[PDB]
Amino acid sequence: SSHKTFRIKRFLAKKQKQNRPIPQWIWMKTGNKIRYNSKRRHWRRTKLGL
Amino acid sequence: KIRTSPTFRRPKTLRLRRQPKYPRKSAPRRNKLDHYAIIKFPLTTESAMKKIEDNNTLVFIVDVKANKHQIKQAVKKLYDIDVAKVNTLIRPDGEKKAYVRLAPDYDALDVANKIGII
Amino acid sequence: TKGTSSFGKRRNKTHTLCRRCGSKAYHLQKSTCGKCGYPAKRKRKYNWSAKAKRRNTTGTGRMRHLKIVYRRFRHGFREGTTPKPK
Amino acid sequence: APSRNGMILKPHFHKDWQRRVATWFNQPARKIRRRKARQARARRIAPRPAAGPIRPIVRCPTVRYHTKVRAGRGFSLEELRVAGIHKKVARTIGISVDPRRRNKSTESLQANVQRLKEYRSKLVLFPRKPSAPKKGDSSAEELKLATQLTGPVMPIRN
Amino acid sequence: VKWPRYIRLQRQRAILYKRLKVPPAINQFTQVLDRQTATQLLKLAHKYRPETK
Amino acid sequence: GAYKYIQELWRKKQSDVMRFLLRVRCWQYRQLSALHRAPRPTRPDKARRLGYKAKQGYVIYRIRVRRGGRKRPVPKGATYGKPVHHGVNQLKFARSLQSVAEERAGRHCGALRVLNSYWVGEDSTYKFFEVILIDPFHKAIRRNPDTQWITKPVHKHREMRGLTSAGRKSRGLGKGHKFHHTIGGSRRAAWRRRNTLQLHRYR
Amino acid sequence: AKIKARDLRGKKKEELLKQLDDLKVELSQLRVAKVTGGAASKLSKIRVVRKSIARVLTVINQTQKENLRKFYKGKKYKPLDLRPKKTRAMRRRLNKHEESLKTKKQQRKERLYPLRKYAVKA
RNA sequence: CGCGACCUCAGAUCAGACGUGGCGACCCGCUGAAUUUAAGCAUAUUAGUCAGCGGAGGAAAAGAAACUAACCAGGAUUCCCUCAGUAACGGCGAGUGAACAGGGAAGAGCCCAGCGCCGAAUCCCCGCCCCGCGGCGGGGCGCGGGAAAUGUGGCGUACGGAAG
Ligand SMILES: [Mg+2]
Ligand SMILES: [Mg+2]
Ligand SMILES: [Mg+2]
Ligand SMILES: [Mg+2]
Ligand SMILES: [Mg+2]
Ligand SMILES: [Mg+2]
Ligand SMILES: [Mg+2]
Ligand SMILES: [Mg+2]
Ligand SMILES: [Mg+2]
Ligand SMILES: [Mg+2]
Ligand SMILES: [Mg+2]
Ligand SMILES: [Mg+2]
Ligand SMILES: [Mg+2]
Ligand SMILES: [Mg+2]
Ligand SMILES: [Mg+2]
Ligand SMILES: [Mg+2]
Ligand SMILES: [Mg+2]
Ligand SMILES: [Mg+2]
Ligand SMILES: [Mg+2]
Ligand SMILES: [Mg+2]
Ligand SMILES: [Mg+2]
Ligand SMILES: [Mg+2]
Ligand SMILES: [Mg+2]
Ligand SMILES: [Mg+2]
Ligand SMILES: [Zn+2]
Repeated sequence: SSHKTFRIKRFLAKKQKQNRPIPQWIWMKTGNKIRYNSKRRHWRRTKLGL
Repeated sequence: KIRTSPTFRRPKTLRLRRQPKYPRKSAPRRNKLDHYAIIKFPLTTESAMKKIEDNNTLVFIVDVKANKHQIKQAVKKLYDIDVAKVNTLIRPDGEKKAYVRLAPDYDALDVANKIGII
Repeated sequence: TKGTSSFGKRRNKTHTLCRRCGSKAYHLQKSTCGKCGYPAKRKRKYNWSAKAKRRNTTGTGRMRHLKIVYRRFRHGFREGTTPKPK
Repeated sequence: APSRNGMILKPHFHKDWQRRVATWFNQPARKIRRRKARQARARRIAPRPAAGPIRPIVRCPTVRYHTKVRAGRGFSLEELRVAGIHKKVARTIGISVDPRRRNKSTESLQANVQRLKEYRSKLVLFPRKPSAPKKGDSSAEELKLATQLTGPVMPIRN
Repeated sequence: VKWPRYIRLQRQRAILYKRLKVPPAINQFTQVLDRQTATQLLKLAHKYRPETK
Repeated sequence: GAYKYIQELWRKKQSDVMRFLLRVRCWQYRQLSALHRAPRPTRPDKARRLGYKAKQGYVIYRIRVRRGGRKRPVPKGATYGKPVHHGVNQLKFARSLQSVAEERAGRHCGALRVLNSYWVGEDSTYKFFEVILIDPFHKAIRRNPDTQWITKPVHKHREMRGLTSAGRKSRGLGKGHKFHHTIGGSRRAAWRRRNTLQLHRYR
Repeated sequence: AKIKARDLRGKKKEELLKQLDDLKVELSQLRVAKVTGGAASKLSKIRVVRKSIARVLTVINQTQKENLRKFYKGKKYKPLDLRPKKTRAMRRRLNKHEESLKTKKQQRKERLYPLRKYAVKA
């Protein structure tokens, strides 16, 4: 839909900024248990709601 | 005295304005959307500086609550240069990208060398 | 023509993001939310689902005022005082 | 489906009884809470009797129990008036009053009037402001020796 | 005029007090003291008015 | 005093003085609206013996509860179950219409507190009740000691816990041998004390 | 240098606003340095300037509202930001005067028939 | 016709306040089933229970007898042991089922309307002066405004009470 409303476009902006991976300076931290970003989202597979 | 129209309607009465015995909130809230918080940083992309060189505009990243008139007055107060026009959009990231076309009086590559972006 | 070829016409949506509960259940023709009943003044809540209770009760979100009122109660709501300076 | 011989019985568990079951694991915590409260009250009313006010000989009602004397609710107004005690001064000097009690005999009334006169012999009334004693206040010898008696004040045995 | 409902009410209540058979206990207050006796009673009672604050 | 005569006069109700008065008042009250404020009580003696002292902060409303029993709010016939619970039409409601009157008066005014209420009129299809209402944040109420008991949060919406006199008449309580199924705090408290196993520690 | 909210308090209103103004200018120049790609010194410095703006604005708002409640000290109606914001039922609780008011019936009862101070010989 | 009272009733972005909503383990009011048991089932049972709805508090409700009793009489309410699986109810089938008395936990009583007698002796609000003010309160002055006689306050409430 190229006729987005502002709230829909704002929601999509937050989801595509959350869709970025782990920054690599984390997995050298002391109390770390993270190995990747488990909450990722490919646009074919998961359709985000809305 | 007589009534001609057979419809009774409500008599227009006197209504005073507020003369409040104390203000609700004490001091008015400071403008958090001022001329420094309205524009955040200019873009230094290859496209943005192509536009600085050619179209005599600057390219800024401003916050979403802005107006074209607000960021026009913002660039005029922060960099002392007048503005021909302002073209804004909301980027897919979420910011409001503005395109501030200056006058033919001023030159954007000079103002970019002034404000650091190159 | 009941199944796969009738799932093709799924293109106009029923619900949308409500503006009190944040869930995609605000109906558009009835214009009431399914999970919280938005134009009603009272939050939709039932006792036949304790799980739909526990998904948003007082503990769930930020408690942006209520955790502050807890740590104010543990000194009994002092106001107007500051500790003595150095 | 009953067996050979045995008492056929009506257990009242046909309702939902597990949702309403009151278990007593706070029995000793309740006892410690009550005796903490009892010690706190008994020291905050500091020379006064810990048991509370005085309560009369009164006789249990029915055919099963009328040979037994108990401690009752409060002294009747007829009893207080024969003992001279004002019905609003009694609750202040430590005597329990109820207005509802009749008096249909004379033996019980004279027992309670004797009990009230015995109580007014026994009690030590401290002055209202201690530096200034008054007329109806006990003497400074026994003001020092007055203390709390535990148990019911003038206990009633049969 | 289509009068308001309170004007309509307070008029046709008086119409009902003209219509219905009023019992004599309520009828006796429409037989009132006439005007030249009422004004001499009020100029007598003006003498004995209670005290202003 | 006048109020003795006023209460005996209100006691005689088929006397044609009082039949005329209650008829004309009931006419006017049907012409008026359902929940409207009365400017002053219609029965001042009954108001004063129920709690109204004519000072600033007490408010009389005059409310109209529709008269009748209670048919069961089910679709067409159709209570889907056993033939004991088939009945819809001849059912009666557990609370008096005086209590329903106090209830919707104190619902329409949530900032005020229902003291009590009394009767003013009836016809075939309505009964009219005048409700006494105390505004608790007025200072003629809040500085008077023997009526600042109403200004406490425990007494919030008395008409809906069922604590005014018209609500207390429908809870089945009071001293006696007639009232064994409420001993405890209420009827539910009686039932709840009776239907619990007191499983001790040592049994 | 290191700006501290101890010595910003005697500083008057226009001087605090000028301190705020060139702190805002310095933060915007450091943001331009961040976008163009500068040094780790300036990228460290933007936190120092943001918290500098923070405690200047803290001193401004504190010294404004101290004067506001000193202005509304004696008066009877004062604004809602200046009223004591304890809990709602605690503001709708009766006063320590009004709950101390006793009727004259129980004033005279507490006069005539005071609670006494007694003890019983065993 | 105009002016002025009062009464019923409207409009105010009028001055000052107040209710809404949430959680809902415990509590109060209403509504309230069917599974289940009866070796079927329809009365009963499940059950005034689940679900529904309204309303609170730190506890709620109850509570100072239009009581229990039938004795040599007890004496607000609430809770526990007992009464008692009793009296009683029930296709008297299945099942249901209290209270009095007694022992304990605790313990506290009181106020109106009316009848009255006191020159409305009463209450709210505005303005100023002093004090204190982050539970807007104390004292004084206003030929300041209201409320109230269609009844506020003082004494007085069944244990009687008032006046001389
Ligand atoms: Mg697909
Ligand atoms: Mg549709
Ligand atoms: Mg709800
Ligand atoms: Mg066998
Ligand atoms: Mg059946
Ligand atoms: Mg009845
Ligand atoms: Mg206003
Ligand atoms: Mg069966
Ligand atoms: Mg079977
Ligand atoms: Mg079957
Ligand atoms: Mg049932
Ligand atoms: Mg339920
Ligand atoms: Mg609510
Ligand atoms: Mg609370
Ligand atoms: Mg209570
Ligand atoms: Mg009893
Ligand atoms: Mg046995
Ligand atoms: Mg049979
Ligand atoms: Mg049953
Ligand atoms: Mg008993
Ligand atoms: Mg004991
Ligand atoms: Mg009185
Ligand atoms: Mg009086
Ligand atoms: Mg009585
Ligand atoms: Zn919603």
